[PDB]
Amino acid sequence: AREVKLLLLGAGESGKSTIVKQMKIIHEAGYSEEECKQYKAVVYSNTIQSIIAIIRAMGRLKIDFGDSARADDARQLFVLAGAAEEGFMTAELAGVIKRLWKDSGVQACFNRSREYQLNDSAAYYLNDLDRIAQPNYIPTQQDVLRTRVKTTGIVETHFTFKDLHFKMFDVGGQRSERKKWIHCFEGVTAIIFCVALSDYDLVLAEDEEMNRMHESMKLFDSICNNKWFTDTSIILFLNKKDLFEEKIKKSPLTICYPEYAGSNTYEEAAAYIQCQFEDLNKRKDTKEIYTHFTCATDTKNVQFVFDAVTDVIIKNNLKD
Amino acid sequence: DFFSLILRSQAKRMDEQRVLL
Ligand SMILES: Nc1nc2c(ncn2[C@@H]2O[C@H](COP(=O)(O)OP(=O)(O)O)[C@@H](O)[C@H]2O)c(=O)[nH]1
Repeated sequence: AREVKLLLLGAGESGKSTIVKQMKIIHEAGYSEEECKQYKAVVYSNTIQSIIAIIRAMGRLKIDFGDSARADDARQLFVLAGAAEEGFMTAELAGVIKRLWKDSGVQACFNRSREYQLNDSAAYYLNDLDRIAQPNYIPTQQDVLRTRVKTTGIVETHFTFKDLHFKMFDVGGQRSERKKWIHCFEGVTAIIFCVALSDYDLVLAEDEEMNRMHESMKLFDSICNNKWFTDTSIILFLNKKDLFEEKIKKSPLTICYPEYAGSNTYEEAAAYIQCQFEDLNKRKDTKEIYTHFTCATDTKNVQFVFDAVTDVIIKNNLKD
Repeated sequence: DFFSLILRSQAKRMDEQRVLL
């Protein structure tokens, strides 16, 4: 059997579900126009959810609206919140969102997203409001990629590429159906650990004993060094590099690593993080890590990175 | 514990900003 088992791991919001969808676009035949239609309701809901999250955050952070006229829209949003659930973004609704998203109070809060929890499909959807507001609208494949869906168990995708049968599991965060879950961790060719680089500047939340980056690290530390994984490739996806590059211009990496004596260039910071992770590997003679810098929402990039990952797998099983 | 740590970690998404299918 030329069969390859790939397990995706990493904190929530690290890009795992996206990598899965992306395999479908790249190596299966994508999403058919019918399937795209099915995500219409999802796109609408996420857009609604995203703006609500910003609005609610305004209260907590105590940020006043740019124009106090928008207060009505805030109240109106909650009334209309369900207006799209099976159908259409009525015009009224588009108006509310459009006007809120434009407001400077909202925006100042959107800038301060490190201070709360704003999903990374927010900007994407809200800036394309005009396009998705159309009654005739059919979600593009880039739109389907950007959808945020609750799953309640193991996510799987399979494809054939370069004469190899690929099985990929995003095991997710649900223990229910426990034997099949544990099995995802068994007979794995390669583990692909995802990291959201852009988490580096997130405020230490009231429910955490260390920042998100160190949480990710601790996780990687235990995966990498687990004796069950001795003969499993460890592949590291330092993801969300697009957002990381923008943030690092303004927020110092010392926010995340106080001891960091380097500089706030994308290049130098990214290299520092990679080292922070790779240094966690405690069996360096018997194991190397395969680091990749990705933007998971970018098909072309994933295609290239995954192609590379495959080539290593091929060159690997030529120990026969 | 190895499996716990993973479970708890990957569960921490933003579920008020996702949706059922
Ligand atoms: N800008 C940007 N957004 C991303 C990137 N990777 C993922 N996202 C978005 O970030 C969020 C988390 O992605 P997801 O795959 O659902 O993470 P998971 O929680 O590990 O499954 C989603 O809104 C994605 O569409 C990236 O590299 N750049």
